[PDB]
Amino acid sequence: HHHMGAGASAEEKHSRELEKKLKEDAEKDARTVKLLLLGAGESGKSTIVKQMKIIHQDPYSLEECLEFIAIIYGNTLQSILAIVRAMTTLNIQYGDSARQDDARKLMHMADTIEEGTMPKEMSDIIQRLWKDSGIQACFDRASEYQLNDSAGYYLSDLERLVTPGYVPTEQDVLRSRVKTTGIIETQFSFKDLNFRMFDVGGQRSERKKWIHCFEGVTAIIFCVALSDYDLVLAEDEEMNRMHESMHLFNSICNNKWFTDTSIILFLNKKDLFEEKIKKSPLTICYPEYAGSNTYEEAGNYIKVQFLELNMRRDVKEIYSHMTCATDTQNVKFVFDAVTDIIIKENLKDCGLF
Ligand SMILES: Nc1nc2c(ncn2[C@@H]2O[C@H](COP(=O)(O)OP(=O)(O)O)[C@@H](O)[C@H]2O)c(=O)[nH]1
Repeated sequence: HHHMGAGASAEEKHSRELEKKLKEDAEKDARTVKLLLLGAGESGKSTIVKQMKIIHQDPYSLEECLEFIAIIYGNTLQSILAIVRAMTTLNIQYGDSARQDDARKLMHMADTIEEGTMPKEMSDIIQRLWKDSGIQACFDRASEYQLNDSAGYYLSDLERLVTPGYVPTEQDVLRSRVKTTGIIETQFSFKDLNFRMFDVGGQRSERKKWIHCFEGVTAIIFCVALSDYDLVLAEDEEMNRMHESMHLFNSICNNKWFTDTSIILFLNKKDLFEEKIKKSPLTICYPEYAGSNTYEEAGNYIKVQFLELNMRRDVKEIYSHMTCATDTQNVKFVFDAVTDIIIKENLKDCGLF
């Protein structure tokens, strides 16, 4: 009857009490889900993070959207530049000799102008170059050199991007690229769950092992660029880019970190692969490959090759998905599915009321 007084028990409980110690019961957050984003560089880790914001967080604001303009220009510049350098590297002829002096004037401008800026004289040079048949012949051969996968996407809409008062569309943002070595993080809610997602870069460089001691990691999301199978190695390294991604994934399953962690394979860039597979045989990456060179069988073949690297017999623990990170609708499906696997396999006791 008396709340501040008390009326229960019999000389068992005395002195001051600690139910405000049982406040750590409220600190019990099993609705917290930590995911590591691992994978080679340029495999789509950042893009996934961006998507998480677009889909579950509030999408990018107009102030944020405008902060990409400067990276989106650099991205475009860097891209045309890469093509132009490959004109000489692959020794490809300009469609119209006159376009050769534009390309010379570009090297000049690029080295002078302010990083992130796209002056009208530059974009005109770039717009012509793009329409040139030489550049286009060189563009189709992007596989023989280092080219942003977003190069085309941007150079196709270059005009739309230099019209004053330009606003980056969600896709544009999604297509941008900013190399980092450290860790990008993002926190968002979904399904009454707080998600903390960690994008871990510098895997081919440092390959830090402290990542293991990270506590509370529900699942590992490992990205692979499907469209990397095509890239020829001038490195002479034992394994091209596809087999390099495999060597990185091999040490993710090979590593016997015992905290309960599901691993999820994102075979990313399925859209670009769908274009490549018809032209470039999957035998380029796997010579033993007897199957046909089509999206279904080749994609599957690659998936297998990755799943087959599974060192520890992970009892119902290797999940995989063909993904297109820049495609929101797609990511919304894959992440729905991932969540559904998380909540079941790593389940807190069910509420049931
Ligand atoms: N077409 C296509 N482009 C993608 C996809 N994922 C990423 N990209 C682009 O590929 C480039 C490299 O991706 P990024 O996230 O920067 O790679 P990171 O180095 O792993 O962070 C960027 O220009 C992205 O816009 C994808 O699924 N499809």
